[PDB]
Amino acid sequence: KKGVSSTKNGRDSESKRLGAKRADGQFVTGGSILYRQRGTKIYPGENVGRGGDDTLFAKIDGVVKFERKGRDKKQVSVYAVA
Amino acid sequence: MRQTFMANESNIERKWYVIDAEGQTLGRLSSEVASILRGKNKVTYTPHVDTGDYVIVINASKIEFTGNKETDKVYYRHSNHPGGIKSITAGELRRTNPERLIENSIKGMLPSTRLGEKQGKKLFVYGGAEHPHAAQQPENYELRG
Amino acid sequence: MKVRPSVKPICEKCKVIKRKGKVMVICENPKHKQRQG
Amino acid sequence: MLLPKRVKYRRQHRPKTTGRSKGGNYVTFGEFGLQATTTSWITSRQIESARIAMTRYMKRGGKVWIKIFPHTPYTKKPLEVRMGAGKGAVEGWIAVVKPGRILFEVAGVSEEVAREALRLASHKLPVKTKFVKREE
Amino acid sequence: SLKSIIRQGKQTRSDLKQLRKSGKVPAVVYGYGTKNVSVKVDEVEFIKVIREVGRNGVIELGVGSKTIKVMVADYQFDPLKNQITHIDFLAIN
Amino acid sequence: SRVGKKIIDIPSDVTVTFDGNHVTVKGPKGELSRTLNERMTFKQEENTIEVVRPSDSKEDRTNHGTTRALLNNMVQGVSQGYVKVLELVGVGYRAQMQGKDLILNVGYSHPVEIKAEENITFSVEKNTVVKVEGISKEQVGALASNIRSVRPPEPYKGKGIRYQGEYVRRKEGK
RNA sequence: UGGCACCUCGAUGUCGGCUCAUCGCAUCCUGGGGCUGUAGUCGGUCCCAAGGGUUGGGCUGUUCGCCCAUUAAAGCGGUA
RNA sequence: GAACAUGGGUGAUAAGGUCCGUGUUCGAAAGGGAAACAGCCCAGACCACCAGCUAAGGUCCCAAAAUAUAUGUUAAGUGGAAAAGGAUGUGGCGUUGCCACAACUAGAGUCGAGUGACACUGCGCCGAAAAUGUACCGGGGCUAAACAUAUUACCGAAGC
Repeated sequence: KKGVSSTKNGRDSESKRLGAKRADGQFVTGGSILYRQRGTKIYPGENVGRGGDDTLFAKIDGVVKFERKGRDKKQVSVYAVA
Repeated sequence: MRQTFMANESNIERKWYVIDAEGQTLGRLSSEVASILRGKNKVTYTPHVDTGDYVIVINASKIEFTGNKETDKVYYRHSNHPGGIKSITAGELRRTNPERLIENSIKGMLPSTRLGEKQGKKLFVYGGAEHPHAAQQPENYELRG
Repeated sequence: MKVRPSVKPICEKCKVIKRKGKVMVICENPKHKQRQG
Repeated sequence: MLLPKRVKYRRQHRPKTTGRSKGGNYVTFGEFGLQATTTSWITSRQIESARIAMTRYMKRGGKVWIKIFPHTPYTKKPLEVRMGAGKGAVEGWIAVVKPGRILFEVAGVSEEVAREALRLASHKLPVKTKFVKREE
Repeated sequence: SLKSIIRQGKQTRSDLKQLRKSGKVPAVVYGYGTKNVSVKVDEVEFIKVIREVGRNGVIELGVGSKTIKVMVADYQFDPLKNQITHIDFLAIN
Repeated sequence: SRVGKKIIDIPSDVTVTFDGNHVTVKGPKGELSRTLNERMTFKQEENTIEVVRPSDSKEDRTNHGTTRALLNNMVQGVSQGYVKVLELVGVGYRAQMQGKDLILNVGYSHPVEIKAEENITFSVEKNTVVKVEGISKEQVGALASNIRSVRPPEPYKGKGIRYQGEYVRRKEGK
C-alpha cells in the first residue's frame, strides 16, 4: 500500500546475432559471410579475408573447411574444388 | 432381441435353509449368506425379479472374531438431535440382543434399492433358541464353501 | 512421575522395561521417573 | 559468527542442494571427526551457538578445529510488504553441507569426552550427524 | 598374506549394485606381463586385512597364472555405508 | 530361553492329575483347588508336571515363565501355604476379628468396616498389627493388600498400617 | 498483523449491545489422583475427566481496559 | 491461457503465488480406471448387432472375474495421513567372549546354558489436540480379504 523504494536497475541492449553462418563442408559463393564476432576468435585462413575487424568472408567459390592453426588457435579456409 | 430366458413370477420356486454359527467368524459367514439371499447360486438368476430362498440361523450367541475387535469396533448411531451420538454398545454386544449384531452385518452387504430391502426380510436370526418354523420343512445347509 | 518424550534410564539406579505403550522406568527413587508423552 | 570482510557482490543466488559431497570428507587436525548425513544450510549462528556450548562442556580444555565456513551471504526482506520491488538487504551468512563431510575436529581428549561432546554439539544443527573414529 | 581373487567380467550392466550386497569389490592389477585384467575380491576375508600387510607390502594372488606379489595401491573408500568399491593392485616386475 | 529345563519336584501332601487344560491339588495340605494352568502340552508322569511346551516363539518364553508358574504357584501355595507379616506403625490400631471380618482404626470419626472371603484364612495374632495366612497367595494377596492401604501411612510422621518391612519416603516441612 | 487475487460489482448490503442458542477442550468451580521446596488448613506443576454451572454495578461508543462489592467459581475458543 | 513433470529467477529450498525455457494433455476430446474430481494413468467415437481378443486397473459381499499355488515379512487393524529425537522393539546381515550371564557385589567362592555395545539394514512403537454426526479402507467387514516377491488362469473400453 506504501510507495516503495524503487529499483536502480533496468537497462540492457539489443543482442547481436554472432556465431557461425555457414557449415563446414558446404558449397558457397564468392563474397558470403562465414562468422561474425568481436575480436578474432577464428583467424582467416586460405582465400578468406577479415572485414572491419570482424565478418570473416569468402573470396572465391568452393567448400569451407574449419581447422586448427598452431596449438590453440583455429582458422577457416575455402578451396576452389568443385 | 434374440433368445435369452428371463425368469418371472409363477415359474420360480424358493426353499428354506438352516445355517449354524457355532465356530464361524461373522464376516466370513455373512458374505456366504448374502449370495444365497440374492439368489446368485441358480442358473436362472435375473437382476429384475426376486430370485433365491430364505435362510435361518440358530446360534447367534456363539459367533467369534479374531484380534482385539471384541473390545474395539464400537457401533455408532444418531437420532437427528443436537448431540444424539449413541455408542453405548461396543464389541461386547453379543451378550445383550446378539440377534441385531448378525442382522446388521448381513444387512450391510445388500443393495439399498426397493427390491434389496424386501430381499433382506427373508432372514430370521435367533440368539440360541430353536426356530419355530417346523411347518416349512427347512433343509440343513450348515456346511459352507 | 514426569512426562516427556525423551525418557531413558536416567540416573545410575533407574533401568527400563517396555509396558503397553510406555517404555517407562522402575527404580528406587521418585526424583528420576518418567512416562512417555 | 564466522563472516568475511571484502565482497564484490552483496546479492547472490541460493546455492544448489542436491547430490553427494565434494571435498572435506576426512579429518586432519585431530583424532576425531563428526560426519554429516543429510543436507541443509548451516548459518554461522548455529556455529557460534554450538561452539561456545561445546567448549562450555569442554570447560576450556582441549582445542577444536572448524571445517565449515559460510561464504554465500543470504538476504531477507524486513516487514511483510508487496511482492517485487528489488531485493532485500543481506542479513545472514550460510554454508551448505552434503552427506559425507567432517564438520568438526578435536584432538587429545578422551573418547568419552568426544562422544559426550559431539552429541552435545549436534543438538543445534539442522543436519543429522554420525560419529567418525578416523577409521583407516 | 595369502589372499586370492579371480578374473571378473566386463561389459557390465550397472545391475551389480544388487549383486553387491553379497560381498565383493572390483580390483585391477597394474604392471607388465598382463594388463588391466581385473580381479574380484570379497570383504569378510578382508575383515582380517588387519593382520595381512598393514598397508605396504605383499599379497598373493593365485589369479590363475602369474600369481606373484601384487600391491593394492589406491583408495576408493565410500561414504554413508562403511562399504568399499574398487580397491586395486599392481605387479612388482 | 529364560528358565527352560528348571524341572523341579512335586513332593506333596497331594497329587496332580491332568485332563482338561489344567491341574488340581488334592492334598491334606490343601484340598482341591486349581485354575486352568496351561493349554500347553502338559504332562505329569510319576510325580510332577514339568512339560516342555514352548520354544522359538517370543511369546513362548513368557508363556513358560507364566504357565509353569500358574501350575507352580497353585500346586505350592495349595501345598505349602505361606503368608508373612504386616506392620504396626503408630498408636491406636484396634486389631481384632469377627469371623471373616476384622477391624482396625486410622483416626476416622467413624471406623469404616471391611469384610473378606473364605479360602483365604482370616488369621489374627494382631492387637495393633496384621499377620495373616491362607493357602493361595493369589487370593491372600489382594486382601493382604486391601488391608495395606486403608490410611496410606504418614509419609512424614509414622502413623499407619503396612507390610513386613522396607523404608518409607520420610518427608519434612515447616 | 500480514502475503496471493481463485467464487460474488444486471448488489454476498452494516462494528459493538439486546433476545435466544449449539459445539469444542488447550479445565475457572466441582471430582479422581501420583508429586511437591505437600506434617495439618492451604497452595505450586503434572496426568485423567466435558455432565452441569460460570454475579450485579461506576467510567469513554468501545470487540479492549481499569475500579467497587460479592461468589463454590466469576476459564479460553469456534461457529459469514 | 490453465494444470502436471522436469531445468532456473523472485519470495521465506512459503502459496492452487509470480515471470521465462523444453515436453504432453485440457482448451476444441466422448470412452475405461483414480469412491464423486476440464489439466493425473490407458486410449482418439462414420453407422447396425442379445459375437470374439486385449490396455490401465483389478478378482470375499455391494459389483464382471482366484475365498488360486509356492515362499518369506508383519501383531499394529500397521495397512487406511506429518518431523527432530527416544528406547531391554525386531527378521535379516558382521562382530566380540566368558564354557561368566541371569539371584555374587567393591562406590570375594559358587551353580548350569546363552549374553551383548558396535555396523548396515527391512518392517513396526511412542512422539500425534478442535470445534453439526461415526468421519479419509468409499460402506459391511477382514489376521489375510494386509505387505514383498514369482509363475500362472480369467474378468475388463466407443481400442483391435
